Amino acid sequence: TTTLAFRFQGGIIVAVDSRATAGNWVASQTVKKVIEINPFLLGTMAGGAADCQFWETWLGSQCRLHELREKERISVAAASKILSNLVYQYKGAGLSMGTMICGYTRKEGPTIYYVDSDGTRLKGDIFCVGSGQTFAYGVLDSNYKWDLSVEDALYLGKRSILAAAHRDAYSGGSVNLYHVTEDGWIYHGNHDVGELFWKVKEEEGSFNNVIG
Amino acid sequence: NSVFSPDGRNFQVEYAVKAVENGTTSIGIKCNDGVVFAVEKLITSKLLVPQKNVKIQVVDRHIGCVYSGLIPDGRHLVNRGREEAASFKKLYKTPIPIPAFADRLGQYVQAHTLYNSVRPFGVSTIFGGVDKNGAHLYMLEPSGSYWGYKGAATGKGRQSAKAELEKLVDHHPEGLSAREAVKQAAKIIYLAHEDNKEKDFELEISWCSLSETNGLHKFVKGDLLQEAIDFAQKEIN
Amino acid sequence: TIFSPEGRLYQVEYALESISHAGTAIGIMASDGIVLAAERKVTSTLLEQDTSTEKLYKLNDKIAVAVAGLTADAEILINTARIHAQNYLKTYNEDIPVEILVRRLSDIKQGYTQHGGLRPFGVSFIYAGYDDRYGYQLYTSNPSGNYTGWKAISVGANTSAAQTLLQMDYKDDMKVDDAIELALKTLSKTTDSSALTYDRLEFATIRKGANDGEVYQKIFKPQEIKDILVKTGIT
Amino acid sequence: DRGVSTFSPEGRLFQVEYSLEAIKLGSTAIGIATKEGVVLGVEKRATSPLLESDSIEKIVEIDRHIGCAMSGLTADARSMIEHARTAAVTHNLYYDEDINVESLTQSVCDLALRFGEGASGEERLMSRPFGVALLIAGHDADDGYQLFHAEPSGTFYRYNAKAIGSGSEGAQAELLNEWHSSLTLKEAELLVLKILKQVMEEKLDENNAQLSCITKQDGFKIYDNEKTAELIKELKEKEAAE
Amino acid sequence: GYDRALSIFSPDGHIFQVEYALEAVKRGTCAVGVKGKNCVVLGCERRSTLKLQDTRITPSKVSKIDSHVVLSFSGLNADSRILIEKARVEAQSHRLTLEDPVTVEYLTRYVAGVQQRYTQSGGVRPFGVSTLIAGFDPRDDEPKLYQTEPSGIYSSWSAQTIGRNSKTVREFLEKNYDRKEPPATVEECVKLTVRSLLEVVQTGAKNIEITVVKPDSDIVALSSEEINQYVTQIEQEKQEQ
Amino acid sequence: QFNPYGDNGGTILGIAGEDFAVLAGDTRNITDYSINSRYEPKVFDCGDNIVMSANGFAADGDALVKRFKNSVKWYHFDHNDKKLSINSAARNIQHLLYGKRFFPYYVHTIIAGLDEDGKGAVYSFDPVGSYEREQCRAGGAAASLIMPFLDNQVNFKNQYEPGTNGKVKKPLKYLSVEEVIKLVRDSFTSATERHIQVGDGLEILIVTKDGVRKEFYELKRD
Amino acid sequence: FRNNYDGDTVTFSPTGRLFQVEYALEAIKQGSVTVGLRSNTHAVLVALKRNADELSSYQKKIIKCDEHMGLSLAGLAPDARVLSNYLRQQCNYSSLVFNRKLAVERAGHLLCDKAQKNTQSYGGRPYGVGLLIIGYDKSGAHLLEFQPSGNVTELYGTAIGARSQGAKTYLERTLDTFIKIDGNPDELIKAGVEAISQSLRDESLTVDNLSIAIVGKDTPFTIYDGEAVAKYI
Amino acid sequence: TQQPIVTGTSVISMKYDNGVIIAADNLGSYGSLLRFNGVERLIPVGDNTVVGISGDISDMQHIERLLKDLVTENAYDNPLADAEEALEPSYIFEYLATVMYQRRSKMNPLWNAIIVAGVQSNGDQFLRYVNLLGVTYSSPTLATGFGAHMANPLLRKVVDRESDIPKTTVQVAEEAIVNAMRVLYYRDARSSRNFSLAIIDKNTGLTFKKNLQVENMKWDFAKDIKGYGTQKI
Ligand SMILES: Cc1ccsc1CNC(=O)[C@H](CCc1ccccc1)NC(=O)[C@@H](NC(=O)c1ccc(OCc2ccccc2)cc1)[C@@H](C)O
Ligand SMILES: [Mg+2]
Ligand SMILES: [Mg+2]
Ligand SMILES: [Mg+2]
Ligand SMILES: [Mg+2]
Repeated sequence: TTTLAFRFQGGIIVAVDSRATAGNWVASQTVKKVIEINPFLLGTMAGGAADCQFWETWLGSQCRLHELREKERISVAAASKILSNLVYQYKGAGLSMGTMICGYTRKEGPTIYYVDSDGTRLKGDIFCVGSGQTFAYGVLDSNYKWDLSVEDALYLGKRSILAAAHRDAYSGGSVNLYHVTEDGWIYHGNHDVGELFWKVKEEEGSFNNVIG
Repeated sequence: NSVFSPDGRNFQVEYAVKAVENGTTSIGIKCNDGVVFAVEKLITSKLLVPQKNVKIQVVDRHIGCVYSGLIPDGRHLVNRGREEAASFKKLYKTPIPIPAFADRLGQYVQAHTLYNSVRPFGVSTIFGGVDKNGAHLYMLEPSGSYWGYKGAATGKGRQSAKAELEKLVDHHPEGLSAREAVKQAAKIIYLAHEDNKEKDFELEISWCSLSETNGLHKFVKGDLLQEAIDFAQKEIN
Repeated sequence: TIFSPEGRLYQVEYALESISHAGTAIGIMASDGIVLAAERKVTSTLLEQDTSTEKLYKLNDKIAVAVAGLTADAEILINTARIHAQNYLKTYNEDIPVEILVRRLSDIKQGYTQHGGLRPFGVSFIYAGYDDRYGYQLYTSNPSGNYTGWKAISVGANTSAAQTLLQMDYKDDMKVDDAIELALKTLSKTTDSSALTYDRLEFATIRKGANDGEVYQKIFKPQEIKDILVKTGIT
Repeated sequence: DRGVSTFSPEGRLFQVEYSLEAIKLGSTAIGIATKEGVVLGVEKRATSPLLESDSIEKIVEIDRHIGCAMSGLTADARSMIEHARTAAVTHNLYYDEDINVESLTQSVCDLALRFGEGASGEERLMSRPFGVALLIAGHDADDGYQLFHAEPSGTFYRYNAKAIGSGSEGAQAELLNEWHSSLTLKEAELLVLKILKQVMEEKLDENNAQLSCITKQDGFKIYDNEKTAELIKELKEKEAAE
Repeated sequence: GYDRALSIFSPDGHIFQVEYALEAVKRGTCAVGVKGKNCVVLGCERRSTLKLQDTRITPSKVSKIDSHVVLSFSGLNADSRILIEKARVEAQSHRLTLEDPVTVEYLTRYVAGVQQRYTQSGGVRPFGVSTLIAGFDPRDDEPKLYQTEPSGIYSSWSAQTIGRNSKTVREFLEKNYDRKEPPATVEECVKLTVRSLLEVVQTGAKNIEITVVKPDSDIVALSSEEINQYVTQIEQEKQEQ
Repeated sequence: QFNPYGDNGGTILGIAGEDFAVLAGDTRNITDYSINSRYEPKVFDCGDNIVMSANGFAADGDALVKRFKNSVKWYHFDHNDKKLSINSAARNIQHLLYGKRFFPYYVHTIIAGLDEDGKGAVYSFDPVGSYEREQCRAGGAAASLIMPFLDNQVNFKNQYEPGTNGKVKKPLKYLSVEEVIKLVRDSFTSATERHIQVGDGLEILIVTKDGVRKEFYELKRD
Repeated sequence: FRNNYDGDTVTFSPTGRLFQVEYALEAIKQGSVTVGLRSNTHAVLVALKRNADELSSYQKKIIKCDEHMGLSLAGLAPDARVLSNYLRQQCNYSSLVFNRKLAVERAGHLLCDKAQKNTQSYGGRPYGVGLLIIGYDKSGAHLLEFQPSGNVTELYGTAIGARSQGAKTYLERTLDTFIKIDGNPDELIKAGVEAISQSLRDESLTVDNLSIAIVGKDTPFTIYDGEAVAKYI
Repeated sequence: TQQPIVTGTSVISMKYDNGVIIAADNLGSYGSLLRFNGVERLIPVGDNTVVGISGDISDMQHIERLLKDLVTENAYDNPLADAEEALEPSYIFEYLATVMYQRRSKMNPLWNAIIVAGVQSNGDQFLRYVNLLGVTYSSPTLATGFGAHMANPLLRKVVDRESDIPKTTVQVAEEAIVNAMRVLYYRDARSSRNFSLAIIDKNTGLTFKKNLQVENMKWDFAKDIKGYGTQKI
């Protein structure tokens, strides 16, 4: 699994791969590793599939409950801390998740929280999580700039997953892309690594380790 | 309930007895190797299905119970009796002796006359069966009182039934067979019906005899039931 | 626990009614100490004066109470109060601030006022204490669970009378020796007995510890009361 | 005075009956169900001119497809809404769908039953029935727009229209005449607004009365003060011309 | 152990115990809250009966719940302590989990919920207390004032009063409070708050206490010398024709 | 030590058509190297036009199916006889599985039916409740054998247009129910040839707007 | 005699009577009429539904318990919900554990025992609802009458509710005819709809009045409401 | 956590045209000590069902008591206990399978392998297996332990699929069982010569044979076997 999220000039980019494994067996290439908690909130999934799916869906319920109770969208900080504190209650029981809770609110600005099953919760501008995290990090860090355009930042996200999908055996399938702004999240499409790799090699002149 | 009157009585228990007196008449007859139970079933309407509102209950395999009063209370008491009999068999392997079983019910019923939060049971229960050393018949009042019986009756027709029951003990001092007592049970129920004549009735008999049922509780049905009905109809006139 | 159509708590008012018959207890707070004086309920020659304390109890080294009401009820509350102080000491390595201890007790009393259908404690307290935030403090609490702070105060019998006399002669710059004098005078005037003799009194001070910088609780021995009853001029 | 769940000789539960009286004391609420939505309206009833009228919450959202109006001891309604909201959200968590309006109402009426101690069967964590009635209104795929009336007795009825509160007797017979199956949403908004004006002690404006609806398309919405004002204007002009 | 129901319905539809809890509030010392353009002021009366008190140590009526929200009350003094403590706990817990202080509405909704719960639980009696809760939401200049009662009902008020003779001061406040022209400053808001008490207090010495709240956790208590200056100026200015 | 788990073999396969779905599974149940039964069904009609298989440890499989069938029954009781849609069933099963997250049902579970718009649908779950909608999915023993075949012959993967220099793909057209059944039977004969736990019989459950249809085919018994 | 003796379900009257239980019985007579009857092949429930207003819905009187069992209610409706829930569970337990359809008679015994515990507990109250339970089991068609006292009796036919005495006299008269309506559902339903007529000071019974339920040999328990009952008026 | 102590070995069974046959030897082993020599491991329940149990004998005696407690309980308030509401083989099986599964799930199993054999009320043959894990399966032939490895292959030569069942006579099936028992005696070190066998026939009823023995054993050929390779004398 490779997942990333970064903050920049014009909001948040969120990008994930779509491969699921059991040992060396590739179980799925079409897995959805982003949950759309609401029009203004995304969550990413790394670690145990069930653990993330189940608890981040539950998170969405908890957030819906906040809105009905308080007549206002939940803050990123609070949504993250709910999932954070839940996970903490289960510490040492075997839960396995690496997660990013991403969104924009009026009061906070665009915000990313990293939350794992150890109970760690961090606010930051750049995060990569999963078996291919280091690969994504290598491209991301070297080409990142706050001032990047929306078009460019989306590409850097897309390109970083691809980097990781190429090197990490446990990442691959397709890249799923997301942009988060003032006004909320917009899907930026599914991108099969099958086609994407050859396109990127051709247009960019990168990946020379690759014969033919 | 937990209230003694100034003269040492328990008015609530005494009132519970009135609920018993109000009920259908039921009887039990002890024979030389078994026991017979019989009960009067008031036919409120032609809409009641014949033979299909069974009043007599079995506890374990060897015990029969009949009761007069608040029927639901009787069922509550039999449920408990069954738990109490299962528990006994679980620990001691042997099925519960009848005196042992009587006391189990006895203590349970008495307990319901100790606390202000509960009412006494609104039934008198006639019960018994065959154990390791003979046949046993018991009757248990709402107070928890119980003794052994040669014959027992309770409910609306209790007085005439007792009179008939007292007569049998005098004519047969040396025993009385299971096959005979089944007939006699039909008779006594018919005589006791005199009081509730405004409505029709249905007769239910059951027995537990060492030689006739192999010490197991069995309902009297078919040819044996009809023959007993005949005897009762023929001796009423 | 229930309310009356007036918005009063029957059982509390009746508990307070019970208290008005208990022996008067008096607290007076001076700048350099505190006085606690209380009258024992009409006794007998055969009562062991030396080994008796029915009205004055030590809570910790710096806090004490004068009791008015059911003694057995008070002993229950005192014992828990003693524990609460030791819990605080264990947790913070500081002696419990007087108000915190008073509030706690007052809350336990408020509890019986609001749930559980148990009778309230038939007890009123005068608290005398010192801490390094508010110095000398004097508090009162009753079966309702309300508590208030005072410069001088009384509980038990004739509080109406005792309070008017204290209001008259109390002045903020009093020394402890003057407060001792007032407390005894006030009791003598409000007693329902011929004379106020030593055998009918319990007396305690919380002073600035002879010569030190520390705080000392003096619970007066029977003989010491007889001495201070002459000094002030009542013999 | 003996017990809380005792039967009268007639065969009625004492405490349930008196809670129904408590509801008659409360503010008027009206619900009208059409084929273009359901309208819910209430009387705010400020007890003083210094009360900030818009802090009076008597119409609340339960889910996007379910809203409700209340009447009676309105504090008793807090935990009923908590339970309702939770039931809706939970149902969605377990089933990835909307809770049916009828099912949400039944759930709320089960909560209403839990007065007692345990009642030799389960457990009851409440000492008295609720002193509040609810008008539960919403949309689902099976039965479209619906209006239910949830009572502290644990029963609930579906209504084409219904009024609860102090004006409820006169308002109900008024609804008896005006309601037809062809009503538009705009017509229904007006009818609630008209019938409230009739039964209210004060003169109805955009401050002592509140309107809301639920449509399949836009969900449950509480109309704001500017919008209700324009519908009051429109009511006056419609009837002054009659 | 004891869960026997104390709060029940009357034939004419009232909950008797709640209604009597209000009677306890009726007889409690008066409290008042009025909100300015950029402040909220809280005044309370103190009884005359006993006057040999110690004001350094006696619990005052206006209590801080958090650094930006305060609570005053009328009714049973002991009951109020239970509400204030719970409210303080809830405030710290809200900061812990939501990472933000409570709004004044939230804190009111919480206190009113506790109040309501005591009207429908076996073996407990309702709170003989009504509250005024005042303050400023985090990062907000718009002032807040709410009122709760033993029933569990709550709502916001431009100005309000509770306790004995609250009828008289409410009558006074309805005449002298203009919604389009709310008290423009702290000074002129405090003055209106004192005037309203002077209808009932009849004295005003250390018998009136005033707490002022401002935006962003600025809550100050007023001293005797500062209140005196208000009392003196009011009766002198308003006397002639 | 006592091991609460065992492994009863078997393979299951689910393919979603356009207006139909199939869920198939072999009818052989095994323990180590012995055969227990040659015909023990593990695909079930659960009512409401949903078919289900929970393959792996049979005791955990039956317990789950039993419990879901029951969930369907109580859905009716509580929600005025509403049809449980496939997606709602999927979500429901997730909670049943995750409910035992710390003592899992040792099953790879698959359900099949028609979605809201009447399209064929297949959902597959891991042991602890992770789930996804899929066009097709094989599960159990011979999963590793069958899945790549399906990737190739159902989603036409790595198959390009003859002569387009490997750029234009074989268009992902929809398959008929006859064409799907063929692929199933062939997948299972191949699985029977190369996996010792697959054999004996093949039972297919077909789901259309008309209900649940059943089909059976003999397999090699060695 | 009636004075200090109806405070709770835990007090006997000097006559031997339990007044709370008799008062709970009076909630039935207040409730809307409902009828049940059976042949050898089928069992039928017919209920007159009551609306609280002209704009309201007619409230339901028939609850399904299993594929082979269901009941009609008369009295406190929320109580029927409590009792049918328990009955649904007992049916469910029997299927899951023993793979057995719960006998209609045992369902009777089970409801009786549950009702009883509320005629002997302090701080509880009796159930205030009457029930008519129909089912098809391994011994054919069955109909039961349940009273909140705990008394459950098996009948060929009965009615409970307001003015119910009319229908009960009718069925007692029609006995020999309807018992033999075998293999004909629509005729038995007709015999039940005609039976509920004898209990009307009310009026014509409309397509909203009316609620019918049937179970039998090859018919799972089904509920007919509105449009689907038109053909019986 | 637990481990079997006194054990019983295979239970073997098959269906024939009219009913089922089930057999099990009368031994209770204590490890490799053949400790008890008269143990009955076939349990008649009613007289349409035999339950055959292998594994831990203490747990077997527990299930025995459970099964007897089930006959008692079914007879309670049940006038059709010896008729239509008698315990069916499937009822008894589902109950045991529930118990078995709950026990494994509580991490405290009944250390057994159980085959429930009988004839249903409609005449259908019932044959199903459950074990300590709650695993269940059904087949024309079923056996536990060694029986699984040696009896099944021989019994399957007779009834190989469903269609073989109506072609198989009581005599043929009994013979196949009797022969399988001999084979098990030859090769199972935890087996006995003495065994019980039960036939449950839809016409005959329950025939229960005690004190059977393995007959016609081949041993003569042993006399010629010398050494382990090269030895001649
Ligand atoms: C984050 C996310 C969201 C959707 S897909 C995905 C990426 N994760 C993945 O692809 C992970 C990688 C492996 C892993 C890492 C960490 C922890 C567990 C497993 N895979 C998974 O989570 C996959 N599941 C599994 O790998 C799995 C394996 C065994 C298992 O329980 C069996 C058992 C064992 C003993 C006793 C009883 C029961 C449950 C799930 C699933 C997709 O089928
Ligand atoms: Mg890779
Ligand atoms: Mg008698
Ligand atoms: Mg759905
Ligand atoms: Mg193979």
